Amino acid sequence: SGLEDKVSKQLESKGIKFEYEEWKVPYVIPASNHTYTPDFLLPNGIFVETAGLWESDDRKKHLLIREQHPELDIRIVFSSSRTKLYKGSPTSYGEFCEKHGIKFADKLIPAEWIKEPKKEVPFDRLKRK
Amino acid sequence: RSGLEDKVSKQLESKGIKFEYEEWKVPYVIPASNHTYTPDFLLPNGIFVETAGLWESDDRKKHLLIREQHPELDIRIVFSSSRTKLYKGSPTSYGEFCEKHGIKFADKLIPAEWIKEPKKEVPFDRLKRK
DNA sequence: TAGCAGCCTGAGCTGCTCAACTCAACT
DNA sequence: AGTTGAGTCCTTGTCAAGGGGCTGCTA
Ligand SMILES: [Ca+2]
Ligand SMILES: [Ca+2]
Ligand SMILES: [Ca+2]
Ligand SMILES: [Ca+2]
Repeated sequence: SGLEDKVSKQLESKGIKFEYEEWKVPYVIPASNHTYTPDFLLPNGIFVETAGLWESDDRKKHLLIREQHPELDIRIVFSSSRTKLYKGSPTSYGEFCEKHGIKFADKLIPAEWIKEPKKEVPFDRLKRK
Repeated sequence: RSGLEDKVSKQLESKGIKFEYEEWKVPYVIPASNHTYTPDFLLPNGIFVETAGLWESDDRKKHLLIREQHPELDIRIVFSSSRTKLYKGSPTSYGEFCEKHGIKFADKLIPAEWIKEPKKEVPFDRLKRK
């Protein structure tokens, strides 16, 4: 890479023996707080996230939120649950969801969903606006 | 406002149902995690040199965390251009940031004084090879 | 084998300015 | 004020694919 090519040459220009990318330095990123805003709250108590591109971070999000707010029912309406997780993955968003317990549907919110009976939502645990 | 969002909004109202759109936020934590950083160069002085072109938010935090977590390590930056601003129309240059934080830096080339400096013990004890 | 971490300034043009961008929230 | 979070499938080839692309742990 540009500077890497140049500074390597600039050092050898002075006879000095450098070490290039040999040693790795480990370190921690401390825990942090974040907030997720699901797209839709039906009067059923059902949260609906509309998702087009659905990447690694986002998956973890839904997984963390689920561990962290076991009472919340958050379900995904995919643009296309056929999409693959990443370049030539065998796995579809679909495959991933079912394997993880995530209720999902495609392009539209199904009737059964809306037709479901009311559940208490803990606004206690959430933040408005 | 966005493709499916436009569509599923209309699809609900098509049925009379009153939905709530983006009103409630759900807080959550990301737990601590382990990572590793590989500085570009280790001089025989014991000086670590990172060559940096574009140097963004994450990277700054990296260098700041590593410094908190490995007080013995001397890691300094040779910028492609320390004139670069942190982000769209920031008043701050990578340079400004470095000095305000204690980060020793230079531009395009490793200065002589740097290499000319005397030897320091490096704790390879705390590091990982390869 | 899968899955994800950890990397990475040159064009291109007005010595700066662009690789997306736009509101919200945090500090 | 200044910095960072959080959120955003619709365009380019045979539905599908698909984001930059490579190397290289870690289970
Ligand atoms: Ca959203
Ligand atoms: Ca969404
Ligand atoms: Ca490097
Ligand atoms: Ca570098």
